[PDB]
Amino acid sequence: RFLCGVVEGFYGRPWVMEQRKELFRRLQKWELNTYLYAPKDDYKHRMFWREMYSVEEAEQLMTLISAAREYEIEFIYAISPGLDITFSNPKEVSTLKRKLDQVSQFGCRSFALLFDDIDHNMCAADKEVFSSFAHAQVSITNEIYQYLGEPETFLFCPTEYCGTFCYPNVSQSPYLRTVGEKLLPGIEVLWTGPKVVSKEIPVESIEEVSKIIKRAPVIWDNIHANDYDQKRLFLGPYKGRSTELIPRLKGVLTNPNCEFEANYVAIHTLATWYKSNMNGVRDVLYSPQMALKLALTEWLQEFGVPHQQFVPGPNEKPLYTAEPVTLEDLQLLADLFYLPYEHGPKGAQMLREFQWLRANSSVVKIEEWRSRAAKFEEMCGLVMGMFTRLSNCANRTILYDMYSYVWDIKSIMSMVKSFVQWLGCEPWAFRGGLAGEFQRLLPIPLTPTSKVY
Amino acid sequence: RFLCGVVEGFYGRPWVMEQRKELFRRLQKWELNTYLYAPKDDYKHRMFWREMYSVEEAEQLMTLISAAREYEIEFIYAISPGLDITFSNPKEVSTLKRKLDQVSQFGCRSFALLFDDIDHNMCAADKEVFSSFAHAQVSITNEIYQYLGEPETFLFCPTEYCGTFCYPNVSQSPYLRTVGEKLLPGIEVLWTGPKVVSKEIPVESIEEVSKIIKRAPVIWDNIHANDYDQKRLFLGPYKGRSTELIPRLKGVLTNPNCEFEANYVAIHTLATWYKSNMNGVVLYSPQMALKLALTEWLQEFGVPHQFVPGPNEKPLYTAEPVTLEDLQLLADLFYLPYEHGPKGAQMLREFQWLRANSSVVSSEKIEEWRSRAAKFEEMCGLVMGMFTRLSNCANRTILYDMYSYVWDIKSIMSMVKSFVQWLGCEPWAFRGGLAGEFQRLLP
Repeated sequence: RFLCGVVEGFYGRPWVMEQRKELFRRLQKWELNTYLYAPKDDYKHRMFWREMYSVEEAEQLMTLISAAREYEIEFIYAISPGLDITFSNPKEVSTLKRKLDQVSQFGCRSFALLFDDIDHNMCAADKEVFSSFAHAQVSITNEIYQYLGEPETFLFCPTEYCGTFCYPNVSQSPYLRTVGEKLLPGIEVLWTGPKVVSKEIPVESIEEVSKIIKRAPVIWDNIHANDYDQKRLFLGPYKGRSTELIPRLKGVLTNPNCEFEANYVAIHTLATWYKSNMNGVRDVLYSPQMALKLALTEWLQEFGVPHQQFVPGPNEKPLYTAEPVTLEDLQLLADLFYLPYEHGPKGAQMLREFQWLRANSSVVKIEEWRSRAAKFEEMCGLVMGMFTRLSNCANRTILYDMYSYVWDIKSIMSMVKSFVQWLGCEPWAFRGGLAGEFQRLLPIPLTPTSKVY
Repeated sequence: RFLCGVVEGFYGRPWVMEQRKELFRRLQKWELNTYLYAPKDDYKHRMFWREMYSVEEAEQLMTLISAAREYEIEFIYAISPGLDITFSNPKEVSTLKRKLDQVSQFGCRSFALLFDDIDHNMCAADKEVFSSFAHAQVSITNEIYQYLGEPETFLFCPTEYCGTFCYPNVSQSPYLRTVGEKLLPGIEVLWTGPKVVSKEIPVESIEEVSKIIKRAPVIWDNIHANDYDQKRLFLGPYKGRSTELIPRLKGVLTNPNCEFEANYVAIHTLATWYKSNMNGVVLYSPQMALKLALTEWLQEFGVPHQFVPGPNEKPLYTAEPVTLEDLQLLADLFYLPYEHGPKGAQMLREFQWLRANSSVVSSEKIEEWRSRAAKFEEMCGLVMGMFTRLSNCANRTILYDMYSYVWDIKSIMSMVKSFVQWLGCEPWAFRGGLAGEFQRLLP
């Protein structure tokens, strides 16, 4: 019994019910089995966890829970009360019981309590009743678990949910010590690896945490999360997680990009990873690179399907619209918007060539630069081309989710191509807005120009 | 007969029908009068300008146009055939006609042909039949104007639609020459100012362009457009156009932020500015306009679209609601294309006179820093407060439109405070991703 699927766990605009239903169809299609409801800014999940669902809301939520059952996806309802629950006070404990009970009555059999991204410091009243913050959480968590009839699936997300968040370290943490000791064994605990966005999740590090928490965790994976940087998007493949974790884990629920349709590779390649060693115990079963090609290939079919005879002569202007998206276009796009700690090859290459051309620009040995520049201008040409043919695609829902990303990168690669062309011879200037002005002081018939568009 | 309202002419996710209908409500409330439908990436407005609306599509357009009549908004339908049209071919010219006909059958009196953001180079067969790009645009704009029986309102957007785009100069341009000449006089012309995004539109520039087009232009104003920078939003006020423009102009159609709910101030202050001097041949103040607009907007925050703690117990996270100081700071952080708001620049200026003077913590010029610093750590806490209060607001529709901008600025000020707290003692290294890494290597 391995929970593998998607947690809608992120900050910002939640996915709508139509998307969540489509999400279940995709998980089924790819042999995943689990959905964790936890949109940080779906107001009744956290901010207003207390408030019960309206009549309209309840219909929508029942239908969804129903849709989950229909597609064989475990539906896990989470609630996030740590911002302002008074744990000691039993009327609050009663509200939590009421909220969850309404949902169970919507058909939900699986639940979670999430205590991530909250202050550690308690209120007077709670300290008089609880030794530690961890004590309080484990108290209601166990109370709720028991009150809901000890369900096959109940999840707990610690406030110390990655390596860096443990004081003073993972293995000697008072918080986790208490959770591992006091939290009923039937409950599962979520973990996001060594950091919030773990590059790698080494088996050594799961071994460690499993000991302090006295059970195998469910990964809450933020490899493909993009809520924390307006400019970023992650289309690279699942990576940095050995198939040798599978037997040493209870599950992996990925918390992907906000833009629903950008998560084809993200969920696809997680399914490939899971399925590659589904029944392992304890020869390379999982290749990120292969899994990526495998998913981009599948994804590509979606671009020619809608939302969800005039040829011009040899002397007439050709259809802008003619050429459709290619695998090569998506292979490039994915390399440009790859993973949080790594660009795809085609993307790194470009940066490495530009870095070089900019260094050796002085030369004005010179048939090298003319030649390298050329090859770079050509690459820049494929980015624009890629943007151009995406812009034309029939699946306008996919385009709309990605538009602002691809517009950005094509527009920047354009200024860069300009800048190389000029080495061999508007508000693109306040760029980044104020956020960027602050950020740049922290430590780390002529063809036109100032064509903004 | 002054066209003032809004054009949906930006790149990316078009607005949906519900939002368009609510726009007409707001335009009518604020006594503006026009809507120009020109979403760059609505497939059938441009990329696929030749394709007829489906039946489902048509009913939605009919219902929308009807909604405009009922809110007393003039609905202008634009189409954009620049990228692929063989202007010389009359099968092509027919295709355009059959398509503008379908739209008039939905109840549309008013039209536009847009030739913005295309390459100024015609195909072989087109170059035989026309002498210059302008001639060809004008020929079909003229033929279409007429066919439709000289609609009261019919617009033309020139390829050369701002100062800087005109080869070689505004007043000396062969393209504008042909336009002001051969384009029939009933047809109105769109113009964005000196630049694409224009910081100012001087009278002299309008008088100048007026002369070469031989008519008073309609401004397509891109002041609050935000489709050209992922991280930018413009909540600042209409500015850099004098009330003295108005009688020199047939209209102003603002083309505002992609995010629908962010365009409250951007449209409301335009409204104020038109009211200021509806007829004529000082009166309009940016800052006062903004305050009226922000003070109206805040009402929308508290309305959609319990338990009380003992002082022993944990206070409601949700209690304090969004204030007009919050919106005032927010707008200053996300002001205008060429200028940050007062409270925005203040915070930047301080952080730059906190970084320079930082090795002064390594006795009269220490008491300065440590104070100026904590007066800035506090100003940072004003940003992170406005976020948490916004993120608690009842109107989630507005929150979601703003969310990621708001999350960004608070994230950065959180880190910039961390820095100031440290200069006085995880993924942020690939900040901005690849595009980011390239932007840092440019000048």
